Amino acid sequence: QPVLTQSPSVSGTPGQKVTIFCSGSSSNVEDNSVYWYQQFPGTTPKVLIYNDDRRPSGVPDRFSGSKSGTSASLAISGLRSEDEADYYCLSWDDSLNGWVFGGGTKVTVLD
Amino acid sequence: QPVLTQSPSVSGTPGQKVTIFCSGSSSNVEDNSVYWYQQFPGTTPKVLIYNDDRRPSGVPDRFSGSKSGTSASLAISGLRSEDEADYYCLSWDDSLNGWVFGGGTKVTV
Ligand SMILES: CN1/C(=C/C=C/c2cc[n+](CCCS(=O)(=O)O)c3ccccc23)C(C)(C)c2ccccc21
Repeated sequence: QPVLTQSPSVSGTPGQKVTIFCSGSSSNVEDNSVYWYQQFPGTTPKVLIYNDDRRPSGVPDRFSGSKSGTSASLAISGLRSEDEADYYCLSWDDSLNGWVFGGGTKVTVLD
Repeated sequence: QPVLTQSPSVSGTPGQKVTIFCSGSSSNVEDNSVYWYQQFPGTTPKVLIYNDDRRPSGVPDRFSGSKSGTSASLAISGLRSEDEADYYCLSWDDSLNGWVFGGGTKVTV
């Protein structure tokens, strides 16, 4: 099982602001840099957020990240159809001494 | 076992320029971004290199990374007892559809 907890699936319509969550513990999320990535089926992930809240140049400005204690979050401010994908969080874990991951949150853009 | 190949260890003495190697395949190292991190004992890892050869701000120009074909390397110019950590490469792998890692190169000064 993934050591970090993400809700498996979220829906929304274009334009809606949706935030997804990544819950960990004192020995991971709380403690350590959190990274988020976006994965479409069959292709290489795109890093959306590194070091908790930093957005690479080239990632659309509607994506932002932050960390509140044992919980990290990724906000998508104005969902687009092209945002339908699987979103993962990860960080180092002090107690397992290696990388830990959420199980991914699949975002569906409806209408 | 780690999918990328690294020397399990590499001893050295202050002053000299060491090089850590990381070999993989066309579906990982060649076709994907390589990252390097450094892990001191009981300390959170620091990324020294992203996208093959770029340094995060706050990382001494004295680490450099690069790659050719299916292998990557991190050159540590001008050692220090401070640089005594375990150094790791990683990248996405298209064939496994997942992340792959080197086994780490424990540097000794
Ligand atoms: C540790 N780690 C990872 C780190 C990724 C780090 C960074 C990814 C992208 N940028 C680019 C932003 C600058 S720019 O490109 O906008 O100029 C960075 C910049 C500075 C430091 C780190 C990064 C990934 C790869 C997430 C990963 C995956 C699996 C396990 C571990 C693991």
